[PDB]
Amino acid sequence: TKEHKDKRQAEILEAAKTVFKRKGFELTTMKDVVEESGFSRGGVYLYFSSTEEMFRRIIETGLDEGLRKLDKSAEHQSVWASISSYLDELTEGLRDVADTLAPVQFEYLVTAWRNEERRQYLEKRYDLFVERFSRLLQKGIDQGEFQPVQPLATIAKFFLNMNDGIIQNALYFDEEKADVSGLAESAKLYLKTVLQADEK
Amino acid sequence: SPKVTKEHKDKRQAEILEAAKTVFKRKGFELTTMKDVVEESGFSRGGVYLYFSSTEEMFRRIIETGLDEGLRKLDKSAEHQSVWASISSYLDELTEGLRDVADTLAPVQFEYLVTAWRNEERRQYLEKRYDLFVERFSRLLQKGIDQGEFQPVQPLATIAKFFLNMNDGIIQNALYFDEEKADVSGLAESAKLYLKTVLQADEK
Repeated sequence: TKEHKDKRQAEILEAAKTVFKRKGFELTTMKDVVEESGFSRGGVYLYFSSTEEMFRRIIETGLDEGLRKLDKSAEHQSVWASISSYLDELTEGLRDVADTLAPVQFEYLVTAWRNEERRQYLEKRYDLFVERFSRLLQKGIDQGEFQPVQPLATIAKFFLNMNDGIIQNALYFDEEKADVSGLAESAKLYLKTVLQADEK
Repeated sequence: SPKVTKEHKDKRQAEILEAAKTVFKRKGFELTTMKDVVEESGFSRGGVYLYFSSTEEMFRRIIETGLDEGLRKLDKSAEHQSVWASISSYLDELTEGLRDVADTLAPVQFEYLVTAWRNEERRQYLEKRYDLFVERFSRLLQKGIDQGEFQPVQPLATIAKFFLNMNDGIIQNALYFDEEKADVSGLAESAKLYLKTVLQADEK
């Protein structure tokens, strides 16, 4: 029964998130999560067979929710306004990134260069982002907002790189040095230029 | 010019780091030992310990020489063409140079840098190098302003940091994905677009 299932899964994954943050990805076990969740062992192993399945689930849900937020916002304002609002939100949303799973996730992704199955998983998620973000940009073209001077897939990939760089800056440096606000303004300038967006 | 023993020391240090690189590519950072590097260098143990007390110090030295050499190339290029042409040429070299990046130390180095978020001394080390890069690249951009090439609409430091991020992202793309998917060429063209716009560069 989907909504019942979705809530139990969300609960198990919140417990897992808590353990992953505290212990890291590698040292976290099924028992740790089962204890932290307050559910029975069979209630957890119903929906998940391993911590790695859980870890990937959390990554996917975060990517999906971010794209959901962009898509929905673009049902209620311009595509350009939805993308700009995402970038403006970054200074405020990244204040306590070090206490989220972001760093544990970046460490997990970095070792994919020497683990082919993991690399292929990453690439699939990469591909999905490029496709979804390209589709958002195309909506903007269809609504007459944009006349891009580069391919949509290139713009999407560049966007992912600037976005990931901004998150990384907030993680590694104090606020003034990270300059999230200035990097987001630079990203906006790039997007406005490459998309020929004329909304202001 | 101190009876030239700075040159002799630089050359010996360079040789040891070449030996180290060879070992690091094979074994990774954590599994490489001093003995490994001593053997590979063809020098004596005392001849290596003269200059380095650990593999970590060597691994850092190799990251730094790479950054110093990237900056030197940019600065020297800008002595013989416009600052804009030098930055634009760098982004072209980068595209051509990333073919066999998986066979370099880059992925090992990226891994080492990532764990700085949970190792304060390593994070401080990273921050010192970040600051040096921002300062140097800002200086290059200022030369461009001096020569009437640019009128920037954002602070030089912000432009520098954005540049570093797009640069590292291009390298990462080449490391993690096949050639067509990585799209280094398109990303470099995007970087160029951004730089031209933010610098108000009017050269082609």
